[PDB]
Amino acid sequence: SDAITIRTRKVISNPLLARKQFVVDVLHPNRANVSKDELREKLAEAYKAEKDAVSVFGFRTQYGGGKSTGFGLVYNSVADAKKFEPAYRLVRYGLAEKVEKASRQQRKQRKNRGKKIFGTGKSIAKKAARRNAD
Amino acid sequence: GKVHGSLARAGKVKSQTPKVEKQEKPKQPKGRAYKRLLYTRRFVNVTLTNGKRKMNPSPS
Amino acid sequence: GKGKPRGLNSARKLRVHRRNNRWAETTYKKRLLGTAFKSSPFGGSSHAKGIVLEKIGIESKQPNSAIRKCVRVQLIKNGKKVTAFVPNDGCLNFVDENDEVLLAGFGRKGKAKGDIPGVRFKVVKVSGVSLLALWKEKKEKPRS
Amino acid sequence: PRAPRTYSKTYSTPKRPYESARLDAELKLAGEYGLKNKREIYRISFQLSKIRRAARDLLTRDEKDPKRLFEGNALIRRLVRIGVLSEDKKKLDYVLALKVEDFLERRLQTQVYKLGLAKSVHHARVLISQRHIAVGKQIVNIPSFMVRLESEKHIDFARTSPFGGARPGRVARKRAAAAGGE
RNA sequence: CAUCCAAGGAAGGCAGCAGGCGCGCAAAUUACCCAAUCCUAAUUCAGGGAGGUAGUGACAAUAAAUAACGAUACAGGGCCCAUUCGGGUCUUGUAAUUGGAAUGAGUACAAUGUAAAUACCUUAACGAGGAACAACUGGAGGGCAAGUCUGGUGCCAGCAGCCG
Ligand SMILES: [Mg+2]
Ligand SMILES: [Mg+2]
Ligand SMILES: [Mg+2]
Ligand SMILES: [Mg+2]
Ligand SMILES: [Mg+2]
Ligand SMILES: [Mg+2]
Ligand SMILES: [Mg+2]
Ligand SMILES: [Mg+2]
Ligand SMILES: [Mg+2]
Repeated sequence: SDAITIRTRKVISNPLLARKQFVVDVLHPNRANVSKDELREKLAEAYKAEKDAVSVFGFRTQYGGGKSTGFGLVYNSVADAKKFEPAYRLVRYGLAEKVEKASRQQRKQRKNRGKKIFGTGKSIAKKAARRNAD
Repeated sequence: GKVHGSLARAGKVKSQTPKVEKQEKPKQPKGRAYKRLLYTRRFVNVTLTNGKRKMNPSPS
Repeated sequence: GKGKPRGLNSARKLRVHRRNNRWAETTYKKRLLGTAFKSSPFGGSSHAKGIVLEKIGIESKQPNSAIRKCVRVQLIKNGKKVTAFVPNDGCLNFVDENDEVLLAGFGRKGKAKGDIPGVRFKVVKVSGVSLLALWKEKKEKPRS
Repeated sequence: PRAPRTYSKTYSTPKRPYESARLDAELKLAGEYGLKNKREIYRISFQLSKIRRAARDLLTRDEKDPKRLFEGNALIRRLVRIGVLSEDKKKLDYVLALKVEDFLERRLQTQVYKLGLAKSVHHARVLISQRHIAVGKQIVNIPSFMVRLESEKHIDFARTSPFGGARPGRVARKRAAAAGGE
């Protein structure tokens, strides 16, 4: 009596982005939310596409449980999904990796420190070294 | 004598009143229950129809 | 018919007549002259802190025989000195000499209330803590 | 700097706050319909006052005037859709004749009481507040859910609730577990 | 009005976001990030304390928990009449009696949410008996709803917006 059933309302094709947009209306009694990955797979064999060219987000299990609503897109190919989707969705789905970024404060500090020096820091390092030498 | 102490001393009656402790009570229901209690006590359990309602009638 | 003109082109004298008559009120005159900022102990201020100079009690009027426990406070914002009232029963001892006290209005539009002569300000807080919390022993004076 | 969204007051305390007859009437209406505070009666009176202000403003306008026709029948249809105004008197002059008790009657509280699935008005209040009644497979934990005429037929206990058919709940499940263990 | 100073010199502009001193009755965290709105640039990609997200926040504003229902003992009204009765025949309250339910406020597997996280919506597993999971703030002479009850002080202490 689980029977998670899925529906795609307001579906619009879109070769502008080589996608198909829709709102995901998932009816699921006696159950919590649908754990996006599982619903991505459900849409994957629903629309005859791989589990990689399918994305869902913006979900909201309505008040009182049961129904839930989100937004979903199905891309014509996995490559188009790779080259059109935001980075954070490509990180959620495991098809990309979180970029090794220093924190914003450190980046700004380093930017100002680079501001202090005109041109490359090659000459100034040796100049300062031989300066404190004497 | 005429006056039992220094007359103009501040906090006199407060100082010498007998400290009587609060009497412990059952919980008084609050919210909708309190309004229901008041409605029952006044308009379906009319106690003293004579004269006025006389809520809080002194015992004499 | 009446004292005021009634013609369709008499807006000017009607307006200036009202404008000259408005000074007869007290609220309008105070608001426009701005006497509150210049003369009152507080300039349009509901509350003000001050320093207790000494600790006085003031006798009441004829029909009421008692001594209301006051306190002379020099205001910190400008330096004026005003008497103020310590409201409740055992609160005189709570406020000690030379501690910061937050005086408030006395509720009668800057005029003496009841039988207390020459006072126009309550006492709400002392040394950062409120008098009502001290009087019911909810908080205690920090004694700094 | 973002465009604000407008909060607005929804009640108005009476100017004479201490009227014996009015206080007794307010307590009557609070006890009859299990209202938590007397702010509920103020809110219904404020809604009724807005409705009456609109009705009187439209009445002042001349008969057969586009404003009168359009917004008068709009208000009429809205009120009959709520259900407070009976279909017999869709005239915009009986709108001025509505009483606060009329809007009080259409609350989901009193409707659950009328349907009988709650045997007491306070029982209706608690049953609504415990997420049991669902107006069309959608629970409403709010007593002041103004039930409209088109949807009153769809009040019943929700499926997730034990009354609509589900697991019983904390106390019953614990008692059953204790009985099974011992 | 200030800062470093090797006393020769050098460098200043928060009524930007933070934060500090002061002032005053009076007003927030040196937080996260370009996800969203957009903007700049050679221009998708870089950048943006613009901005958004959170932190504090009883400025204001909305909805709304703090119990609900029985079965018993003390009672009251419509009563079959009125042999005193009185069954309570018909109901409505009061009792530290007494039972079974329902539920959140909290915790918390998860998943949703989000740039990432909180938080909300959903939901496992716990989570109500004095349901101590305990609602306060003012007032009870009049204005103005509610005491000419008990004790204390006796024109003191104090109350009182006004009359008192
Ligand atoms: Mg600043
Ligand atoms: Mg800003
Ligand atoms: Mg402030
Ligand atoms: Mg907080
Ligand atoms: Mg509580
Ligand atoms: Mg009290
Ligand atoms: Mg008092
Ligand atoms: Mg008293
Ligand atoms: Mg009265």
